[PDB]
Amino acid sequence: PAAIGGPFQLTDQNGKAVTDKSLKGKPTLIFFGYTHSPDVCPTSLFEISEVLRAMGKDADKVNAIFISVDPERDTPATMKNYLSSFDPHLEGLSGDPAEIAKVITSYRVYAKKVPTKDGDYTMDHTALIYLMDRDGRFVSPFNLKRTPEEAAADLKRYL
Amino acid sequence: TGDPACRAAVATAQKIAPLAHGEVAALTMASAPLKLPDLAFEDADGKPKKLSDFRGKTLLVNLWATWCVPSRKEMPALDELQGKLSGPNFEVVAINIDTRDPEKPKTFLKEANLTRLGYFNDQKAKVFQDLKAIGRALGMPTSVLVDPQGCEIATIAGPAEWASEDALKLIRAATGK
Repeated sequence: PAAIGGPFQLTDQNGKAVTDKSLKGKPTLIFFGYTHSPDVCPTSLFEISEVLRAMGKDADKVNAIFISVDPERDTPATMKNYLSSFDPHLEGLSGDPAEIAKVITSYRVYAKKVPTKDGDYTMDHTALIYLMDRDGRFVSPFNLKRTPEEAAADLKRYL
Repeated sequence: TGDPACRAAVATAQKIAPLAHGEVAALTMASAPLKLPDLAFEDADGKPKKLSDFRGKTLLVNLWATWCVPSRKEMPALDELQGKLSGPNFEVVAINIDTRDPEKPKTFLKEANLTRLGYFNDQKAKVFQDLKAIGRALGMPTSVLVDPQGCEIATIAGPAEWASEDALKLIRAATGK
């Protein structure tokens, strides 16, 4: 019962099916967040984007997977418009509350609603990046507190 | 170990601290001396710029991006803040860090008639890397109020009503000389 990760079936920004099994065969970055406009922007998606950019053509040899923790507001359509400002290798995943809830359980993601006082809320979340191997097994968190060049060089070790 | 030249910036932070309320309540005043890294970027004409080119004036350094909605929401206030206080002693240095479609942020300013901010940019977004490394880029936008010595006076992660009288008062007090 103490292992990070589990099975899932979601839908990417292009309406295509992506699962934990389709993510096998490559080192895989899994991380969590939301698209819908907050008062302050989290930087995880942009930082991964910069790592992917630093990887050049090797960005193809890894999976970089962004999963909504806010299924009630995030759709493939919302993901797609949002992801268009970041590296095109990125994948943004959606689904009904039950499949997101199922992924949230397996990865032990903190995700709670935080009213933003202007009338809406922010989905406060685990900002951690999960490294999974070619078999979808948890390796470690992936460190972003370094230059995208140092992070990229790290990720190339698994290639 | 805090750079001794930035101790004067520390002193300013303690004086204007009572003005860090209301619209500028989310400002975290510097409590230790911090010399900013010499951010390297370009102006509208593609000439290389550094934070040290602006030595001698108090600065407001902002990092913005099109993908960051609140960063692009607060561009008018920063523009209104400029020209209201810009002069021999103050400038807003708003730096765009879009890495794709470099025409998109340029078009934003023109179509919104924001002409007092110029167009400083770093499509490498290394200026983002620079602030992140020293714990001053906790989110976007991020803004640092910088003294004539390149030393940190204060920092805010997120947007603010910069054209409000609450915002204006702290900057005016911070400013010198």
